[PDB]
Amino acid sequence: DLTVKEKEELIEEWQPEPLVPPVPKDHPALNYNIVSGPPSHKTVVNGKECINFASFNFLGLLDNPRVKAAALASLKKYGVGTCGPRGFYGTFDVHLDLEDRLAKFMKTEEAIIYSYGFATIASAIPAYSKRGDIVFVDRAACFAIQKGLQASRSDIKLFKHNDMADLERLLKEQEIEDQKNPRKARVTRRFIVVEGLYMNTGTICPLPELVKLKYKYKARIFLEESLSFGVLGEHGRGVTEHYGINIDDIDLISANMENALASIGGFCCGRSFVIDHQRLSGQGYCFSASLPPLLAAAAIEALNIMEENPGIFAVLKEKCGQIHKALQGISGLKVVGESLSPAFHLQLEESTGSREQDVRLLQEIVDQCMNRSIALTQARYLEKEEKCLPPPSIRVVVTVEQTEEELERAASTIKEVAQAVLL
Amino acid sequence: RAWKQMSWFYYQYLLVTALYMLEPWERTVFNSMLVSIVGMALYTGYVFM
Amino acid sequence: GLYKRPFNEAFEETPMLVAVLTYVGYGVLTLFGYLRDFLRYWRIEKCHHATEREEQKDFVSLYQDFENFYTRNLYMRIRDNWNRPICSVPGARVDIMERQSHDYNWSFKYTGNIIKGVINMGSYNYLGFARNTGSCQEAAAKVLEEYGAGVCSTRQEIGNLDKHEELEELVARFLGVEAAMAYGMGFATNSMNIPALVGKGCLILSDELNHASLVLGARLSGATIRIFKHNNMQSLEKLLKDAIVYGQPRTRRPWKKILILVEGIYSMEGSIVRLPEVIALKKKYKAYLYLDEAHSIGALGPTGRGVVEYFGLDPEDVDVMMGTFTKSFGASGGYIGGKKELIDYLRTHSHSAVYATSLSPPVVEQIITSMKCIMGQDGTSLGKECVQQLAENTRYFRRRLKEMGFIIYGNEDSPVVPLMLYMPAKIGAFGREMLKRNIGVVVVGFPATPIIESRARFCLSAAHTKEILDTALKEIDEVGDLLQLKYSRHRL
Ligand SMILES: CCCCCCCCCCCCCCCC(=O)[C@@H](N)CO
Repeated sequence: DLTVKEKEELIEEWQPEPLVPPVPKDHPALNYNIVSGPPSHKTVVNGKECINFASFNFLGLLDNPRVKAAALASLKKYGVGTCGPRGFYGTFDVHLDLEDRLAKFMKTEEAIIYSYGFATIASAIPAYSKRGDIVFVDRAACFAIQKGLQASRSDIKLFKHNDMADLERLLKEQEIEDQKNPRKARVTRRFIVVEGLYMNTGTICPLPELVKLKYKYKARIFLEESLSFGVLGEHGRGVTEHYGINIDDIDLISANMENALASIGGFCCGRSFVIDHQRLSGQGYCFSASLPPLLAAAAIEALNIMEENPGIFAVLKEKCGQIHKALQGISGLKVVGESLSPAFHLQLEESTGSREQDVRLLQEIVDQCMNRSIALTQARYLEKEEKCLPPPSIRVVVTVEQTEEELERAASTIKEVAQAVLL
Repeated sequence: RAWKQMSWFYYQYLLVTALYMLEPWERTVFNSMLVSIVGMALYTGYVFM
Repeated sequence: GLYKRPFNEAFEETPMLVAVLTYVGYGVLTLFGYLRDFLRYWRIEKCHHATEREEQKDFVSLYQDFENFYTRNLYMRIRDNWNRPICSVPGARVDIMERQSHDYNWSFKYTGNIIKGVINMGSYNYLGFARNTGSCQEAAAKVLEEYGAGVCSTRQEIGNLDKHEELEELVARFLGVEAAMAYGMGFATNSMNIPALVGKGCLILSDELNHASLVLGARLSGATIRIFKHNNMQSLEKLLKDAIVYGQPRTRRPWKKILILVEGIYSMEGSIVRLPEVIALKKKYKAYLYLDEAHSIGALGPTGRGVVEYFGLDPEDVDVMMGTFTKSFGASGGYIGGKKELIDYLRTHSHSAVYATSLSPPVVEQIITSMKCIMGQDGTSLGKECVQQLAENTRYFRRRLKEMGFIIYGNEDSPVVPLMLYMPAKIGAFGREMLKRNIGVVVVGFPATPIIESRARFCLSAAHTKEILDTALKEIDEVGDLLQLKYSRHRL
């Protein structure tokens, strides 16, 4: 074929693209908000005293003295790091204790602890779904679900947000291809991947209809509980307790320990028949070091506090309803979410054609609000990587720490600032 | 005594054949197959050779 | 590439008889696994394994049987060698919670006894920073009191703290690079930042024995992945030549980028990457280098700066330097170091920076204190002494093991020591016999190693004294006599 001289000329004349493309200096995500001290209620952000309405600390367990005391006890017992994976002496008694406590809390047979909140579902999904399987995923699914779906090589069938007619149409179509080819159908697995409370929309899934569709079309259900794990239900057990569904009807329930438990990590709970697979198939579990014992003890103490006092979920619900009702009626903003959601959104009623203009407007509102002692944050996404990119929005997060008058003041300040900016 | 030496030899046989990983009845099944094959081989060898 | 110091690695070939016996053992054990599946099929024996619920028996089965044939029949039989719970700080000596199984490792019952003072060869603490007392523990306690455990947001959101910026500045000064960024998990560091650097139209030249995180990061990005032989610079150079000359496969367009993923130390093999040759090749062929430096960032280097310092090379020649804080520093997390442009792009476009929770404040404080101890800012010579002590332990242990007659893989300077067991039954036997003799070791087979070469990995530590090493070596000699594990022909 080619001469050696031609090949060396080709090698000489090849110029690769730069490793990273040039990044605009006027990038919103380029400027981080520096928080001085803990990210708690009444925090300091960018050198300003502010009431926190941004961090996903729903139950106020970040600066709970009991949680800190438990974490300090575990720190003095074990130190910080685990120095190995769960397979190789990285399993402490705190990890087994936390798994047992989570399984007993969720009324399930088994739970598995991941050391990273993204990784728990990004590794749970590929473990069960393989090449040739069909996954029906809500289009408004979080990025971790998307990367778990990409890591598996299965077919992906996005259906419209909370639309059971769209999901049922997709299922009937898949039934048609099942009729066309029987042998491949007998070995093809079907998964419905949903999120109990969606972070990108602040809405709740139609779980009873999901269960009925699961039994009619024989598709196992994976349920993401990152937002709803500690906020929903009488005992704060998730959307299953909210709707009254038996937890056995859900094949996998994955949450992260970072929002309500206020510590690093994630977990997946379900029947041992399902969970035992991940201990050898979950890549984020097998090939990563286990969670530090102090974080595990903090999570255990958070579980103790949630079990001892289940009125925190009631006060969280009433505060969510209060802020949701108060925020209704903004001149240029629309509240996107449900009254029972602790984290919802404030999107633009009329969006300019350019998305970065919308982001700049929302950041103007956010900055003027931080000048007024309110720490708000704008929902950040990877524009190119997101499958269904959500609209730019300001994220409103409710916490039991935020008092009633603080909620009213936050609503009024947001109203005034937004009506000034959008005028 | 030398019985302990033969016990170590049996242990080495277990390690090599992976019978160490198996349950006692699986070990008995394997040994029955082994002595059966040995007997058939000895029978054929004496009959012709 | 030019080597200032000699580069001595040995990977002795498997003895022919040993490989034959390994195949025989695997074959008989697979036949017995087939018999076990047949027996369980007509329920001749009870099923200890869990089964799909009756309401869901008409679904397509969740697992294909043959897929877990390994897990149920191969791995389950010697499962007691893994997931051993520890109830103490994983230092040189660790406390193991004794457990027993009356159903052949299907379920374990935890006896009240605790096995105390086990010589720890499994944990990663190379520099002995796994302590429950000391300055790092006190600093972490103070920061835990001030901040609490965990943060409840993302870096791009309100989850960026002054602790994170302090840590990133310190890490950049430690490595020798312009800038660095920190992540909550090293596996996440790889899987979430490789997709940001490269995409479709780029090429990833990945080592044969790369970590699962590197493989996942390469797969999540849409780039083409080509595998070269482990530390084979001839194979890598041939791949680079062909990739540049022939372009992308379907349409022979020139590649946008070529990224070479290598590791500083490959833990399972114990080999140190041929970094001078890799840097020479990437300079000649205009490739980019991604150096995963998890097992060498504290373990290697006269001052513990990693493989780059170990070879005396310029840190600026490596485009991306991954590292992990778990192995040597004694705290979870990961980092990427590089030029300021790279780190700014990653802060903007990393998946972890946008969607994943930040590092825990006590964890970053322990990392900060350990790093300052290593780089001499603690005001005490303890950080240096750790580096010389780890080097001495590595040399002593490797020399003693090799002159005992075992087959030891890897570079002579690598603190991870893989010892070849080569037989599936010996994998379980070695772990059980070593724990019986009060040494905790790690044994690995298929999910981490290839078929014939199953091994036992010793992680050496600066916490290990010479008395501890002597005890471990004496028991290893005894067990190698017992299990006939001295397969070497060259030395014994
Ligand atoms: C005959 C049957 C043999 C059975 C062999 C099974 C072996 C199980 C190994 C599981 C753990 C792997 C951890 C990898 C280390 C790592 O990724 C670190 N970098 C994380 O800290």
